[PDB]
Amino acid sequence: KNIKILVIGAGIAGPAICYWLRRFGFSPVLIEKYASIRKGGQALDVRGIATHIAKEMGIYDQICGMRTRIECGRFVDSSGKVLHEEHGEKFGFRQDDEVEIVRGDLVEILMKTITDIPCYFNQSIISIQQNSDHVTVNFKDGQVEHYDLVIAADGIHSATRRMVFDKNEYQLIHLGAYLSTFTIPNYLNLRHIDLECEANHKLVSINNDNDPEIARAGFMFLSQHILKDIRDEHEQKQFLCDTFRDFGWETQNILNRMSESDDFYFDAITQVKMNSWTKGRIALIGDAGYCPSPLSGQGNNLAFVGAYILAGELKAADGNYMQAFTRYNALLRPFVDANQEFGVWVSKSFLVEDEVSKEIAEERSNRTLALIKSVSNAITLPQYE
Amino acid sequence: IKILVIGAGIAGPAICYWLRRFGFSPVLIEKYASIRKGGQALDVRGIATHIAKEMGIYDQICGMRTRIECGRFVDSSGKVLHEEHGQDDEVEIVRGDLVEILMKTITDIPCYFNQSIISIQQNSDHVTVNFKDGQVEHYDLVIAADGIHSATRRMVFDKNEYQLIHLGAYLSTFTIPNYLNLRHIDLECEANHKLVSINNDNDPEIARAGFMFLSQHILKDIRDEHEQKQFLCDTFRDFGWETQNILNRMSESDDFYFDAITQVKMNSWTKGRIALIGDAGYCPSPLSGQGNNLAFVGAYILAGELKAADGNYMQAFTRYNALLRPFVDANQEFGVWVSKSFLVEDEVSKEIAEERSNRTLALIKSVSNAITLPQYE
Amino acid sequence: IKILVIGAGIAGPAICYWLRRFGFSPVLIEKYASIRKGGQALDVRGIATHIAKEMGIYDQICGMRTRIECGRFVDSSGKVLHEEHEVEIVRGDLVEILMKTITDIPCYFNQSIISIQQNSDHVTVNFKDGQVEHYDLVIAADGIHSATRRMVFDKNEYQLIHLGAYLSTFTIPNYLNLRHIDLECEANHKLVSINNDNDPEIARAGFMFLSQHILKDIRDEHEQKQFLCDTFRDFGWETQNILNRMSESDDFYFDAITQVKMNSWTKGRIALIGDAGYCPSPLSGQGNNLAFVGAYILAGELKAADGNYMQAFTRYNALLRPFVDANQEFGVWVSKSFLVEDEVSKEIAEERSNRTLALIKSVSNAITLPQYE
Amino acid sequence: YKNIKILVIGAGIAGPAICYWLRRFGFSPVLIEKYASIRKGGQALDVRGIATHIAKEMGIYDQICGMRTRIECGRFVDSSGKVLHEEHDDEVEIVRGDLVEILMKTITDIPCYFNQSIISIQQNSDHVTVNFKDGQVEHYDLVIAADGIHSATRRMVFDKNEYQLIHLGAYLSTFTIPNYLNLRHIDLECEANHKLVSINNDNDPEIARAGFMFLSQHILKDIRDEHEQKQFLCDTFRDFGWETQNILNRMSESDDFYFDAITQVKMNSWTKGRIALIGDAGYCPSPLSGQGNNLAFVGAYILAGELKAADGNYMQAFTRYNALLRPFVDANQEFGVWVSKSFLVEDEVSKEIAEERSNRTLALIKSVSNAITLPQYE
Ligand SMILES: Cc1cc2nc3c(=O)[nH]c(=O)nc-3n(C[C@H](O)[C@H](O)[C@H](O)COP(=O)(O)OP(=O)(O)OC[C@H]3O[C@@H](n4cnc5c(N)ncnc54)[C@H](O)[C@@H]3O)c2cc1C
Ligand SMILES: Cc1cc2nc3c(=O)[nH]c(=O)nc-3n(C[C@H](O)[C@H](O)[C@H](O)COP(=O)(O)OP(=O)(O)OC[C@H]3O[C@@H](n4cnc5c(N)ncnc54)[C@H](O)[C@@H]3O)c2cc1C
Ligand SMILES: Cc1cc2nc3c(=O)[nH]c(=O)nc-3n(C[C@H](O)[C@H](O)[C@H](O)COP(=O)(O)OP(=O)(O)OC[C@H]3O[C@@H](n4cnc5c(N)ncnc54)[C@H](O)[C@@H]3O)c2cc1C
Ligand SMILES: Cc1cc2nc3c(=O)[nH]c(=O)nc-3n(C[C@H](O)[C@H](O)[C@H](O)COP(=O)(O)OP(=O)(O)OC[C@H]3O[C@@H](n4cnc5c(N)ncnc54)[C@H](O)[C@@H]3O)c2cc1C
Repeated sequence: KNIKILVIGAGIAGPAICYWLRRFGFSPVLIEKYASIRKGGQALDVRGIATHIAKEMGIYDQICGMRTRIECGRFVDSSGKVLHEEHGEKFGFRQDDEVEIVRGDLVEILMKTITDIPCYFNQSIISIQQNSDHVTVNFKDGQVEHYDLVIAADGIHSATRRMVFDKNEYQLIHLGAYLSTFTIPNYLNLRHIDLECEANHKLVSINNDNDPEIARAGFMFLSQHILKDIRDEHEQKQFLCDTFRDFGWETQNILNRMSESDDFYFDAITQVKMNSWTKGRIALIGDAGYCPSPLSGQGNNLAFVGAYILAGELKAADGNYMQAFTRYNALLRPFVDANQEFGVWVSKSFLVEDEVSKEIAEERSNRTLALIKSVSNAITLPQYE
Repeated sequence: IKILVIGAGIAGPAICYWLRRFGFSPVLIEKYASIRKGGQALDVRGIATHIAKEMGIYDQICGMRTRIECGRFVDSSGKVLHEEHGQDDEVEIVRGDLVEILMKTITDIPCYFNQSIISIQQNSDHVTVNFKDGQVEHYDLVIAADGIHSATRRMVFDKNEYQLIHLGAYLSTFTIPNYLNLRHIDLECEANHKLVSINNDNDPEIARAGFMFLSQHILKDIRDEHEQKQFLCDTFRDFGWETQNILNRMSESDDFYFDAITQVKMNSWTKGRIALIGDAGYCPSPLSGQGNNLAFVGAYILAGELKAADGNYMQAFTRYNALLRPFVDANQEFGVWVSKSFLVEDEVSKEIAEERSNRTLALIKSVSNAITLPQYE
Repeated sequence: IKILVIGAGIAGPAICYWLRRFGFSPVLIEKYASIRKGGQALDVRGIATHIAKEMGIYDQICGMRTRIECGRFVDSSGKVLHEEHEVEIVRGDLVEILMKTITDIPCYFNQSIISIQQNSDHVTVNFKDGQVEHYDLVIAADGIHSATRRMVFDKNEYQLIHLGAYLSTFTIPNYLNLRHIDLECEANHKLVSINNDNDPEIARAGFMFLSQHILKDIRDEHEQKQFLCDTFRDFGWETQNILNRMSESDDFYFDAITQVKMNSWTKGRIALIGDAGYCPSPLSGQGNNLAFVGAYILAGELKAADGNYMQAFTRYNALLRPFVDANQEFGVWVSKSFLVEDEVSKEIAEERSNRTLALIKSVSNAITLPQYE
Repeated sequence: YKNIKILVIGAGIAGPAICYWLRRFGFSPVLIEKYASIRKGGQALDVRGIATHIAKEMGIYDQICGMRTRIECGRFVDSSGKVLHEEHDDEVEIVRGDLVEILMKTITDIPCYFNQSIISIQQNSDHVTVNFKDGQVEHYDLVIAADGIHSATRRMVFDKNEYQLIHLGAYLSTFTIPNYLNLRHIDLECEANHKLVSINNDNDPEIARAGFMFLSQHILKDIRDEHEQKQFLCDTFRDFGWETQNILNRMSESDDFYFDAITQVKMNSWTKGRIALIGDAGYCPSPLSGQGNNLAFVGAYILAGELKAADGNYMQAFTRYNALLRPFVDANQEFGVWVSKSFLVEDEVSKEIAEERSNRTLALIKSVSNAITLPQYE
């Protein structure tokens, strides 16, 4: 199985499928557009059947070792006055094998699992073509490589999806919200605490977990505005500075340190709707194919499942990408629908701030806990040895 | 450090192993669709046996050694003139079997067949390679191990910088069905500056034919197999003996090989980020009997000098050329020394012939140990 | 988990590899001072060939396979009568490969167990040098004459069956200058062979004969050679030249063709594998293949039981019973006509041989191997 | 590889450390522990000097950094609880228990038998006879003791003429209790009358670690009798005040009680035949040196390395081991004595003088921690 396979994107789906592809006898090559591993991102939750895959890969103990250590959580008003304080109650109500871990720590654990897999950074594809025999990949530095299969794991803004799929074959659905997170110097000397302030359909957060020198800032807000270019960091940062102008609290102290952050992340809360995630010798995995959006809390787990099934089906098809890709599209269909529908469900209430009572709030919260456990296990994983 | 190695013969695979063991990540290509296993018996000799032991393949090679029990020199009619019945100085092993052993040591290294380069450029930062299938790849280093007719040397070095010297003789060998039911025996017939051999060793169904003759003729296109075979037939048109029985089975052969006995002469074997190893740089010719050994030493030293220099190819390449020079000269000079009498068939005393044979065996023994290997641990 | 494997033959090394591959840390002991590489050509066949593949030695076994190119049957005066022109490998070569596969497993030599006891917690093993060790499990692979079987199992729980024949084989210098040939001479229900495979300096001699006699002490080497010389006193041909060179041979082997019949091969925390539990005898040609399967299944069942030997040993006996019966019975089937020399033509003999080839292939695949990762 | 039968006694720091390096070098050791589970007691330790390089080559440095102590505030208080002072080179501070855990996770491929202990040892020129508590008799090519200051193996193998235990005039005790004060990432300490009482919390919010250190020339009738230890500790702190009675009341709820005199082991050599002492069993530099764990690191490294360098020839290996460690043991043991000249002496001095003594202590331990150049065994 010396089949040439290209995997685009050193995020979560990308590194995960590289491990499984190698474990099943294939020889993948991994590329990343940025000069180094992007370890940004808020805390993620490895949950449901994804924990089972994590245990199979042999990383579940590492993930448990690098789990979030926040000891206290405070919601405050714009004056800093405490309204609600928690000390870990949130984690009790949740699923059993769920583990919360900062995204970059999870990516680092995944990158250590594929140290024997080639990985080239600062590598950008400019165009892709394919025929019955091979895929042609053209790189910005002048290289032209031929591959038997190409797998895209470059995120919801997948440039591969745009180079391979027509506009009539994929739809991006805006859920009326935006998310941003970045690390800054811990100017508040916070220790194992998360502070959040919600007002006027906006949320501002700042936390400290392990590194006492660094704090992670977070912004979430409702909006239907669309950027001229969702990939222009300068427009992203200006839009964030304008929406949170006059919010008060620690917003300006946070945004003033935004320029010295090395892990900036900003995106719209969006979903990718496709009838198929494969075209010829090219397959999409993770957010590139079926992003459930941050509001589902399931993007990383769907990345895990999609990587395992695609690599497994290729093993079961003895390299017949025609059959594997077809089974891949079918097996993941119910799981994608459950998770994406859950995400839309959450968006109906997210930051709405409708004047509801504790009864209404507790019912939505408990129904979210039940709904997310069923969704996280909405599929039974096959076996491939 | 991305490294391309060109040619899956002896030098190529062997340097892939030594680059991998020293930490590098080589990639190998081969022009032909499958590994080429043709060739006559070769000898792993001298300091090259030490390299083989360090590679962990010495026992395997010994296990695959030739097992010819009898060697008969015969006249054109079949009458036996001379008969013979024949160490860690030397292990004789058919070329194909040694190639197989080398390949099995680099199963973790990617090897791409039916792949050949049409253009090669380099700057101070990388080498750019354009392949026949339209691919373009950048490499930190390119090591050419594509043999005497190396296209890489032709595209990188000017006509001024290399010279191919014809030693006035030709070689051809191929396997045919063992129609004579030979068993661990080699039959040879020499006459009129020509030699015809046929042997059976390890596969009872297969016999290996061999032709060697003196000639100062040069083919119009040495790459044309049709010309090669036509020239071979014209040269042995009426040699007699089993010549026709052998040539008529040539079309059934899967491993036909034919070439002139040639040496490659260069003052340096490197240019920028591109280095040559094996026959592509310093072919000692079949008449030296040391090509594969000089390929082992060339691979081991080049990989080691890249390790000792921490990837500074400038340092490693200069060290490479210097350390290899005395070993190349001794082996090429021995090759030419052999060609002075090869198939000349001068009327000499049986004592003289025996004496020149003793001197040849003594000379190759010393030549095969002409340098001390550096240690790279 | 402390696990003791007794015997560095074929079954022993095989189960050590598998136990290690499944997470255990076995220890291997051997009665003799060094590994015993004696023996004639054996055949890896049937499901055993798949286990060899999963162990990563199949190609190694192929590389060291036999290379005999001609077989001649000859009369006592040297005149040829007949001439002829899955992997066959000499026992010593296969034992080499298996020992290379367990370089991470300790092997202590010159070790002899003298007493064995067990309770529901551990097995206690007494050694001749005075050591006393407790083990969670003890696995016996000490061959047909298993001292462990005799110490653990009552005389009514096992039966030794003599198949009425003997076998001896040893390597001597190649004084005849044989090259890749096997010369055999059959007469009076006795067979004498001498072959040369690869090493041109050595020839391997073989002796086989029918007999109902039993030795006073089957492990006494002097009585073995006396019985051998008396049996071939006036056979003629090369018997004297071969037997006169026994003293310079370093790998003398002699044994009776025997089987071991048991209803169960485990007792508490002790398990038998290989010839010690279900020896099918040389006439079956499946001893080494039965060693492979026993080692594979026993280790696998232990892994699946997460160390619970009660479940593993129960499944070990259950899964192996069909395979053992077929191979043991196949061996008895061969003995009824082995060296008997019935009055039939060569078309009948070659007909029986064709039946044997079909039968042995079915028997060598007479079970389906479970999977354990 | 090597399949020499090697027994390593003691699952602390030196023991697990040497099991790793022996296996890395081609050996197959076996580990035993007297107690039924791994002992994770003890105060914070410092991985320092050349011991940091050994930890890096073991691939545990980041794990050690990951579990580094994270006390945010340190308050020194009087017997009434009033705060008198509040505090806010590749070396890492880490609780001893967490370092033992890490080390046991680097030897997961080596057998480790708990509730195992030796009753007697014999040896001849061919093997060592180790007789076990559960009735086993085993022969070993090499036996390596890492069973601590009161090494039962040393007392079985070495005569009282070959080792000397030096009392440095002080005693130490530490044990975990329920965090009845509800402390978080803080260390509370109180010193008076040549006694020091501490109580802190770092990671487990339900558990606090108590500390006791005092000066005394008294010697226990039997140093291994816990009852005499605690009776001595309670009588020493009878009228101390502060939290001493609260802490010592919760002693019976502790699972990791540690009590010991601050002592050193003085031997001319650390080997006899096929038996070798490593760690505190041979050259314990005392807690006042702050180097026991690091000396255990270097001892395990050099003994294992010299055995590989001599291809299992214990005669040659034991000779290099004794010679090479001598200068390092000398500097660390001497530094521990030097600390004891001022430890808890409480001399009337300026805060400039006390500061100067601390600066000198830090500069000295820096050099003592790098007092030898490590050999390379590749
Ligand atoms: C830096 C970062 C921070 C994030 N933070 C959050 C967060 O706080 N909350 C949340 O819910 N989700 C976040 N996400 C998204 C989250 O990772 C995904 O929703 C999901 O968990 C994993 O999906 P994925 O691995 O398929 O895609 P991603 O995690 O988005 O990974 C895609 C990877 O491909 C790389 N890439 C993109 N384009 C190219 C290209 N042309 N060539 C090569 N490589 C390319 C990207 O740099 C990235 O490393 C973040 C993603 C990133 C990259
Ligand atoms: C099929 C064959 C048979 C031979 N038979 C004999 C013999 O009988 N006697 C003798 O003395 N010597 C023989 N030789 C030459 C002998 O192997 C060499 O003299 C020496 O032993 C090894 O040198 P080398 O590995 O550098 O070159 P070679 O052994 O010649 O190996 C060169 C390899 O590079 C490949 N190659 C060539 N051009 C290209 C290209 N443009 N791109 C990619 N790959 C390329 C070739 O297919 C071959 O696999 C033979 C070589 C070959 C290839
Ligand atoms: C030297 C030798 C030569 C053989 N030659 C042939 C042959 O030519 N043809 C044939 O059909 N079969 C032969 N056999 C038997 C053959 O190996 C088996 O039938 C089968 O292939 C493998 O069975 P086994 O590994 O269970 O037992 P064996 O191969 O017999 O191995 C048993 C091992 O246990 C050891 N052992 C015995 N008693 C003790 C003890 N008390 N303590 C510790 N270790 C002990 C033995 O020394 C031996 O190493 C031979 C066996 C041996 C040992
Ligand atoms: C529970 C405990 C707490 C400690 N607390 C401190 C502290 O607060 N401050 C300080 O400076 N030092 C402390 N030490 C000592 C410190 O670990 C050493 O100074 C050094 O760090 C490591 O030396 P070592 O591993 O050689 O010895 P140790 O750390 O003492 O390790 C000895 C090990 O051997 C085991 N053992 C003892 N006798 C036997 C036997 N007969 N059979 C089998 N195993 C046996 C012990 O249970 C222990 O696991 C403590 C040691 C222990 C065991």
